Amino acid sequence: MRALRLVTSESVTEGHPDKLADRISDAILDALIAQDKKARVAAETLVTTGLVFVAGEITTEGYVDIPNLVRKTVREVGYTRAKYGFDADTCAVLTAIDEQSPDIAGGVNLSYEWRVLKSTDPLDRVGAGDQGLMFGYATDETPELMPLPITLAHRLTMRLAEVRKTGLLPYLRPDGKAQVTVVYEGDKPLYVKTVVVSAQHSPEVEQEQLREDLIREVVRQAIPPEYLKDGETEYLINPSGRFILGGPHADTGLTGRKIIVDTYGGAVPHGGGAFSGKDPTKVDRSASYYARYMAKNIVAAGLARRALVELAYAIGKARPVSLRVETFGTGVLPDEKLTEIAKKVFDPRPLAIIEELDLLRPIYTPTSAYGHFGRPGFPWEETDRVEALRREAG
Amino acid sequence: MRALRLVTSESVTEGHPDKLADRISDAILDALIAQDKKARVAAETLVTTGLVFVAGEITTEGYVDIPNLVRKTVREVGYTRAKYGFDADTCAVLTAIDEQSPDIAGGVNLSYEWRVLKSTDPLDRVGAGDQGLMFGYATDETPELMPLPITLAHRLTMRLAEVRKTGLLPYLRPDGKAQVTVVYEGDKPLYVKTVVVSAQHSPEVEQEQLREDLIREVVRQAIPPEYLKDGETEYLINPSGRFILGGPHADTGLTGRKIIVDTYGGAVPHGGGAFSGKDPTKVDRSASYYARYMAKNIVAAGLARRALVELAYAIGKARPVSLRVETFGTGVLPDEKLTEIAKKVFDPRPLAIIEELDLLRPIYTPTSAYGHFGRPGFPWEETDRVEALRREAG
Amino acid sequence: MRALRLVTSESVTEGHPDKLADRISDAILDALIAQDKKARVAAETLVTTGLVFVAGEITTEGYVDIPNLVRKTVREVGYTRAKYGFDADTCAVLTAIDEQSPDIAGGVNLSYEWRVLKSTDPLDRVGAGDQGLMFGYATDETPELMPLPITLAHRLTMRLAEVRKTGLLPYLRPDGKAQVTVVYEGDKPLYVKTVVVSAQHSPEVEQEQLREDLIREVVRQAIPPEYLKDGETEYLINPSGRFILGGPHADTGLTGRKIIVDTYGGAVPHGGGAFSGKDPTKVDRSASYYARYMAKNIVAAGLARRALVELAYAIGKARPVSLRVETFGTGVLPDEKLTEIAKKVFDPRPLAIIEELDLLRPIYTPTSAYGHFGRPGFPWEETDRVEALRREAG
Amino acid sequence: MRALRLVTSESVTEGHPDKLADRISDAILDALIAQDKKARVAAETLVTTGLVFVAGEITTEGYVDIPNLVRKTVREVGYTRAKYGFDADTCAVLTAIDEQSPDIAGGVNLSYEWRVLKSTDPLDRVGAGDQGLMFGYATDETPELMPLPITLAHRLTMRLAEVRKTGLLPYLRPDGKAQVTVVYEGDKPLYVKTVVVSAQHSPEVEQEQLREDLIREVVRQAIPPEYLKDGETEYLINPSGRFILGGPHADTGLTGRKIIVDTYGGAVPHGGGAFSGKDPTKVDRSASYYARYMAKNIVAAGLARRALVELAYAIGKARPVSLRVETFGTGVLPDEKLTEIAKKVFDPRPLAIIEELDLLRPIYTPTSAYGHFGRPGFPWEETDRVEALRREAG
Repeated sequence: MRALRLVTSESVTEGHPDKLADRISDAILDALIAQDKKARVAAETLVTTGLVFVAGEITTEGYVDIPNLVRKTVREVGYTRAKYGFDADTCAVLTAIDEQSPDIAGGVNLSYEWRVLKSTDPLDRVGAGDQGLMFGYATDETPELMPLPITLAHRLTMRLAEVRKTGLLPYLRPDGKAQVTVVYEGDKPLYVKTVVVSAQHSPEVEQEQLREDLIREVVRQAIPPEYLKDGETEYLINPSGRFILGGPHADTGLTGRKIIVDTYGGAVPHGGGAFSGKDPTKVDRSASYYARYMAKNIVAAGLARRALVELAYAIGKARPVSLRVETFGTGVLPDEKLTEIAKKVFDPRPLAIIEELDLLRPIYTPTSAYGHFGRPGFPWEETDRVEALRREAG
Repeated sequence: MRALRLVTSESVTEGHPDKLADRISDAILDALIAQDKKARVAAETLVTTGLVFVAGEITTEGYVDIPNLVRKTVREVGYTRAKYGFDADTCAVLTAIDEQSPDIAGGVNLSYEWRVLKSTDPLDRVGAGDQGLMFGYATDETPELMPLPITLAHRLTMRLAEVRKTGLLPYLRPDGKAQVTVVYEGDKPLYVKTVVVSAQHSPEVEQEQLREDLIREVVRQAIPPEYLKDGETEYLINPSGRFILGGPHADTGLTGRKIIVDTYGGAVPHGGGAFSGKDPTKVDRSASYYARYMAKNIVAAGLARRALVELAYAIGKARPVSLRVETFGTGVLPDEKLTEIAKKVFDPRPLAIIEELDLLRPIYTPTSAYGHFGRPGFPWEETDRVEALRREAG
Repeated sequence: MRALRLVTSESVTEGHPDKLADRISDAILDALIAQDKKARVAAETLVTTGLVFVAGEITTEGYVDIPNLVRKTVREVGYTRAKYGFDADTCAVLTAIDEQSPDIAGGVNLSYEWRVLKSTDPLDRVGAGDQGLMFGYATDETPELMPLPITLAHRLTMRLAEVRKTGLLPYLRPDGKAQVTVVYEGDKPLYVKTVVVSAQHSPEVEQEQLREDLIREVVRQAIPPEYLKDGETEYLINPSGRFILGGPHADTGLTGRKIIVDTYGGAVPHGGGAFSGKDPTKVDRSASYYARYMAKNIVAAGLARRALVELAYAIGKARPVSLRVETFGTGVLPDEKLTEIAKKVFDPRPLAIIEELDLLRPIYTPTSAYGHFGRPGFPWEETDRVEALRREAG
Repeated sequence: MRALRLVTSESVTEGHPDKLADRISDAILDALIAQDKKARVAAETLVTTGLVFVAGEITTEGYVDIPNLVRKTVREVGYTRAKYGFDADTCAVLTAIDEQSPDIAGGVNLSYEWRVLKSTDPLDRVGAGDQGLMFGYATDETPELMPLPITLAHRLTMRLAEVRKTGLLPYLRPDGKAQVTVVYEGDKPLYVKTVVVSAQHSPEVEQEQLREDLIREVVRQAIPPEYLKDGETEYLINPSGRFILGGPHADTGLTGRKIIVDTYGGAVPHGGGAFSGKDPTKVDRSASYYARYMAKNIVAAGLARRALVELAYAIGKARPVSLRVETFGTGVLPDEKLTEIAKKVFDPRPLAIIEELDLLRPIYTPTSAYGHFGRPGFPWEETDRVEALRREAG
């Protein structure tokens, strides 16, 4: 129980090509929802040398100027000069989007329980567009109720971005990676064994001002003091040689290729779905959000120390084929009872999720980097079902 | 031990736009490696209406005709007529690939333990190209030593492909999905609560002939009769209405958007890496394969009923930052002992992995669908270190 | 003069890939200016296997959904099934347009005579966007006041299109070409020495039924019996073997690669400008139309049998650097007097042209095939300046 | 014959996006012909912001790396920096080439006179791939036997390129235009009325140093002093305001959109065909070259002062449907006699042309700018048929 295990998780900055594609997809989604709140979006972004390629499907009654939005989006993460390896003013923007206003195409189609079963229930009205598997997780290791490794990695990359943006370390460029290996004595994290920060930078800086500055201004700020131990914690700063060129020129970036960074950083299983570029009617996003919501409410209410909520949807069906609650020996009550408690407290049907979390708003661009979970100001991070859960449990 | 839990997993056929992208990427990899086995590949495929768009990076002394290869590849999976929604003969094939002759670029750069630590060890020479987190899994629930739900799902989609290909059900078209919800009594699978198959077909056929044909020719054959139980198991065939148009026309397909389908179907955590389009020097692929190799060998050797092997790599480093073996109370020995045994039996450095499995061969197209694991004839599915493990165990 | 000359001219149908690109480009222009009358468009279309690629520059406060417009446009010229080699439903549509409101960008900046000379004349305010040389032609050999060879070619391809569209020859497909070689009495045509018609067709029909059908339903209708001479006029029908596959699949199509077909078919010099995809502020288009307008009016007023009008523009300048009129010995008056008469009757400044012909209307899609000149219902084909020219002449 | 007329012609520099597309196309053609001399090439290039798009069809089995070749080609023309808006290193290169080896597809198919007529003549064996109309021109106004205005225009843009490339005027950027209006006293050019140079430049230089530098180093070097008259010749330098922003970023460039600049600058009719990206079996190129060859030989032989040679081809036919020679009252013999003399001296069949001019060599890149005609060292500029013509004439 006191045994020692090494647990590793990682994050990338907003300037990473994969994350840049995610941000582009979600920026598109946000603009569309800003003009039309029932807009249906599946936007995929490919990012590569000299090029942004946006493809996918859109159903809306608004119009967004996509190329300008894309260039705007590329500018926000910092690719504004050619020397950085990518430049919003001079790169090509390619569009292959099937855009339909809902008069053409159709409205969202009828669920199985409406069409084959003949249900009059209005919350049954929207079925899952696709087959899906979703996992939500919460644990009291951290104040945000998140696993610590992904939390620390996210803080590292987030801070790495902010020291660049505020001008404190102006030699920094957008691309970046951070990795954290934490020592766990059973379920309790003790300290960080290894921190790795890879930061894109101008050749003006040399490795030792780079290392000292990143350790002092990024690592020690981003990682709580208790977990950093001098002489035992190993700090690796750009261990791969120098990192002058980064972003799209170096590598091809795609929407939905950072789904573990997006979620729990390898602490728990994942269902395979990607978040960005998808409107809330895609259960891949909304049901995962709802799963995080359920798990976080369950843990915050004191019914568990660790909770994993699994949702699964059959295509065309509003109601989940499976709902499960897992407490790895941490539950106040048996897991099955916790499961039924959850079934009565929560409503995992798509329309119900959308209404309960108020998902039809342009709120998704900030999720595009640094994780969808563990951050304040998101609907699925509000623990407002605590007392309902506590009363149902007793 | 007595309580009942629902476990859901799913698969897609080779005709799925995501999986089609995967197959294109791996076909490119196979073709390149056939002519040059020191070839370095990161090929990403976007698939959409009328278009295959291939981007990424390629180092070779070989030449592969990408459009001809793409069209051949689209043909194999069955998209040969416009009516199916995609057609190998008439679609556009776009290329944006940075192709490297090793004359330009360089050889792979020196690892951290070579450059910074001063290792003369040749197995230390190649470092992880990128930071990574990898999970390998095995369990004795099934003969393939894989979790049952993903196994059943894979068998469903695989066979759904084969009845189409043999002409047995000649109205079938390439796209398809299968989902399985299995009832678990704790650790033991009992029976399938729900089977869902969505199959693409010509509209000449209607759903009750479809239901009868798919239930008898796909479900009861692909799933062993013990897990099919009369009166309790529900069969859903095309619950989403009908499936006439499928593949790229309906949806955009991207490389590496089926990573859970590729692996364990949600039984265990995932590290986020995609397999297809990447040569074995990318640890995201080769180390995941190797982790599977270790776990499968450990379980097959009788040291555990279930084994999870975790590998993690720091960028530029040959040696893993974490290596862990977890048996969920199933180990013959304590997990630390099993870990030490694993470290003595296995060598998880990148060069060592490539050499131990001889991964530099054109063997990767068949991995593109129906799972990278649980299938015979792949180097990482060979349990040939069983007796070494048994000797180390005692 | 009694000596015999061979004069050849040719045309293509609306289904030719070059002409398809022209039509796509002009359709975009029409849709944009329909919404905004000062919208600035330079739209270039590339057409190839499975792909329509739209690039160029757009300046507007309107929105046009390019992919649906492209698909509708492709449907109109007849590419509706894969069998034809191109299909509106299944092809890829790519967009790489710099689209700007004048929100950034600007209205056209001030002309040279406004900025450097200080002209207060509002018709002087818009200068030529580019350096240019323009030719307009008219001749009384045909009723449309056009050179006969190009006229007969246009009539041929137009009729081939018409027998295809009405169902008279239902095996015909969109692509087609026609060539005419005429025997000349120095200057006036006697008869057609050779007619060549290449028509795309289903492989069900064969060449002697194709030959009879095309000669009787296309050639003899489109060419007046006066010019067809038994025993001397040679009919070549598909001399290249069968024409099953056509359009974008056989050949790559680009905007502005049929400029001689667009104009006079080689009777007179050309300045190099393309028409399609350009709004009327591009003098390459508007000044050429206007040149045709002047020449046609000059011939219709009886001042000449043949008239060639030369315009030349310096970049940034509203007023043409040269205006010249040529009657190849056919003028009632000396060529200089015709020139000064024209200078008094006509105003070839860009804004002046636009207002005089009312060019800011969605009138350009029908111009994309079968010639910009020689057809009724176009502003520049209106002979409403006849009486003014006649009074100036006397 | 004695009247005074203004004759205007124009040119663009190699950095003009249209001309850059031409150069890329021909660079592709040249590399292919270097590896395979029977290579069949139809390469079309689109050039725009952040993008070079190469499409078309190639039948060869040598191999050329298109992106590398494209970037080299963009570099030589001077686009090496982001501030120019376009850069060989950072732009995306897209390929949609219907590549083929002649094992698949076929060898060139049989000409009409082989397949339908039964000719054993080997020079009849290759027919025209498409219908075509070609014009060749020569006149003794200049030593090169070219019309003077386009000659001067070409010399201007060429010199504007060289003063930039060599560093003489280091503030210059690649894009540029030149126009010349020449005073003709009937047949004889007398002097240049107007020269307009529009040159792309950095904003550090302003208009009066630009004007003096271009007039002194470009205009006066490029135009012989005989045609320049101080006090009557007007020099306009960048009359359209500043020209800081240029190239592909300002305007979209396409292959074959400068065909009049390529040829005779508006002196004579044109057939509509484009040259660049096409191998010698395309009569659009080879027959135009051969027509220039014939005309130049006729003029150089003293048979005429000015000669216009028209060729026309029916699709699938080796032998021209029309051949015409016109001397505008300048012929020693009547134009007819000149025409048949031309028919016996020359052989305008495609294969004969290819052999007579030795066209199967990588010689086409230099033609991509500054005119295909009037330049030394080109096969079609060689006057080696003079004495044969003189003897046939007597």
